[PDB]
Amino acid sequence: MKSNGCRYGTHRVIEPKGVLPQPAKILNNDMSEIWDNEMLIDVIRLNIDSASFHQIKNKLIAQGHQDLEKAFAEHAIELTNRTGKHKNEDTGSGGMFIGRVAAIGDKFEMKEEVKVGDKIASLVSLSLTPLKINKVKKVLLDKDQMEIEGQAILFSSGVYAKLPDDLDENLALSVLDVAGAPAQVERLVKPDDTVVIIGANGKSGILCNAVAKERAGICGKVIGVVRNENYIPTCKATGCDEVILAQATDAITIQKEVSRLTNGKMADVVINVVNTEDTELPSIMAAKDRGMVYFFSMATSFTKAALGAGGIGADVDMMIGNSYAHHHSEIALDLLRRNSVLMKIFKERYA
Amino acid sequence: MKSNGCRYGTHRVIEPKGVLPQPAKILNNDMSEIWDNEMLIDVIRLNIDSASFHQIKNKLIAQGHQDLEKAFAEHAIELTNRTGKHKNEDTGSGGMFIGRVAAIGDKFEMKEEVKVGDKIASLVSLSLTPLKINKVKKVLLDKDQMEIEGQAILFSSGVYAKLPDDLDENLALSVLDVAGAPAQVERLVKPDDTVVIIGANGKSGILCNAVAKERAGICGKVIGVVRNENYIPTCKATGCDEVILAQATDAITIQKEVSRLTNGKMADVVINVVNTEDTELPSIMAAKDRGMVYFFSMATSFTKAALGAGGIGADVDMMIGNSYAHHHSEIALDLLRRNSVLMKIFKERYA
Ligand SMILES: NC(=O)c1ccc[n+]([C@@H]2O[C@H](COP(=O)([O-])OP(=O)(O)OC[C@H]3O[C@@H](n4cnc5c(N)ncnc54)[C@H](OP(=O)(O)O)[C@@H]3O)[C@@H](O)[C@H]2O)c1
Ligand SMILES: NC(=O)c1ccc[n+]([C@@H]2O[C@H](COP(=O)([O-])OP(=O)(O)OC[C@H]3O[C@@H](n4cnc5c(N)ncnc54)[C@H](OP(=O)(O)O)[C@@H]3O)[C@@H](O)[C@H]2O)c1
Repeated sequence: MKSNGCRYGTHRVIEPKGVLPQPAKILNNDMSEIWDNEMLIDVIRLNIDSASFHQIKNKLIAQGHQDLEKAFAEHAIELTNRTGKHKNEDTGSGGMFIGRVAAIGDKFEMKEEVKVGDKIASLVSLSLTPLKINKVKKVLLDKDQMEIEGQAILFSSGVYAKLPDDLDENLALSVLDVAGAPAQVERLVKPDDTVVIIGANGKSGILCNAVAKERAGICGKVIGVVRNENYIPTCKATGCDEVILAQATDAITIQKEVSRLTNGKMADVVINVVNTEDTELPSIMAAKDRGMVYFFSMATSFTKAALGAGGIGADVDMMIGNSYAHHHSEIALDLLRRNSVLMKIFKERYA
Repeated sequence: MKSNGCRYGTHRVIEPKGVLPQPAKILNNDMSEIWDNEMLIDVIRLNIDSASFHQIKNKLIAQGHQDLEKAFAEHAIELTNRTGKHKNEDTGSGGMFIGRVAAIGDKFEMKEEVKVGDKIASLVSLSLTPLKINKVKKVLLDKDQMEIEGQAILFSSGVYAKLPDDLDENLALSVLDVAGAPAQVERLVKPDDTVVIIGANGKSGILCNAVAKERAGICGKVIGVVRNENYIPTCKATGCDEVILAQATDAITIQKEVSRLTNGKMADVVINVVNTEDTELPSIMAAKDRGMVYFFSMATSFTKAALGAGGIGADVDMMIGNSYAHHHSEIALDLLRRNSVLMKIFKERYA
């Protein structure tokens, strides 16, 4: 065991020098001796990024490979052994792994309590994960996955979730996928708040509906916004008191309907969890003066939010929805355990 | 004086229907009768967006116009008379105007107290401003301006600043450009906070240095970050207690230097005011646990911040720097009046 290791992982950066593992081109994936603050994993499955996976598979077909499953297998071994990680050299994507804990450093910053043998999922990108592929058992082209045998490093700054046996299935990775959303909502929503959730039928949306209603309480008002009227029962069943029918890009409609349902006082907290562009200005206009607008979605444009609010003189706070929060996986899993309505919907939708 | 007018200005939207003035293609620029909540301006100068201005001038030179000032003038009049506003039809950029107040609706939501005849600048984009150009006196090709005779509408939701009588105007207009930054810093920085300002020598940086230090107080710590060693005296003279020499993209150096200067405690508030990309992760890594990272610059990428913080498990708050805040023009101008050092530095650089 080697001592004084960087939680950000610079001790495993080979090329170039003085950059973090993610921007690094070549990482040190030598799993024979670990650092004091690292944690080693016996990798079971690689969930590759769907655009990265699709991109590599096509490039192998354009070079005239016949056996795509082996060619992808061939591509993975060469990529990881040369660069130390499965960072797509063209798109710069990656993914996550599922494995079992293999060794734990003495000075490892423990987040979720795990021991050797625990089955954990990774919530950080493969583009920063030291990875060594010893064998490729299967290459599922339709599942963007690889059944392998290898090992990976989690730095002390890394993020992982302990996968439960009592919760079965891939219920958890669909939850870990959006676990940062409900954890953040419970920090934002006060008792008696009026909450507007735009994209209230989505994966993270319905989790936000439930947590928002729990926090705002009996005298709070949770208002969903959805594009399609077939979604109204689900929004109300997952916590919305009222539901608006509008395109998330329809700023004027959403404003008048929120104003009507709140007698012109508007929302204290607006949660945006749609996957569409040009919904920044509608989200801003649903909020009251000095209200909170929380952007969770990757379709959010920084510039449209920052300048949009200026043009209409909207003094509201606009926060970038962090993908991580302390205990966000435990909290999101707890939410499904406490909320039977959500649990069923998740098992039906993302089993 | 027509009644029941929308503060967002939808009552002047001709094409298409049910969109805000900004995305609208054609606005109603009929200045013969105003609405009850609007304010009419006799425009003196049009400061067009420099990318929009440059693009139009080039488009006119590639179409083979000889008299460029005369060609630009006709392009402005035709665009405004056809569409009602000076929104660039290709890039979608506008700008700002300077004028004197001509008429004030009785139901106009007055922010800064102004009367008829007061010389005001507008802080909302020309891309949403109903504008009618009756004459183009001058077309300053090197200064991105047009000395015109026309009129513009300000909606109740618009933002404007009264040009001060006690001050200059080359100076005052330069401050409104960044007035949202010092106003926001005053809300974020608590007494005894450690404040890190990335881009500490810039226009907004020096305003942020001063506001951070007065708010953080004698037992607070204000740390500037600059690439160039010639900037340390200005950074320290405008409020920084310490200055780090590093590239804003150098996460590891900035992290080690903030840690060294704070005995591993890091910053309570990180203010990012560089207009360089790939500074999200350095800003995040300078913050302490649960600290605040405020992104003011338009070079900020939403996804790089949102995913960047996740990969290193940084549970920090990331705020989108709103371009507007209540009384932000008065607050930034007051800052220059109390601080002679800022005033002197501003007069030299921006006049
Ligand atoms: N950093 C993180 O933690 C993280 C992780 C994953 C995803 N995200 C981002 O956060 C968002 C949450 O996505 P998700 O996982 O909840 O997937 P999702 O279920 O697809 O969420 C999006 C929902 O919004 C609705 N919607 C989309 N466009 C709309 C529009 N124009 N008008 C009205 N409704 C609209 C969709 O319903 P209909 O299309 O049926 O109307 C959809 O159900 C994603 O956009 C993603 O970019 C963030
Ligand atoms: N109303 C609006 O349009 C609006 C509203 C909100 C925010 N903003 C944005 O706020 C941002 C702040 O810019 P500003 O005009 O206030 O300041 P600025 O005058 O553009 O200065 C930026 C400063 O950052 C310094 N810096 C230090 N290290 C750097 C590095 N590695 N890369 C780049 N710069 C570095 C620069 O010094 P060097 O000379 O060494 O580079 C420069 O002094 C702008 O992006 C602006 O677009 C605009």
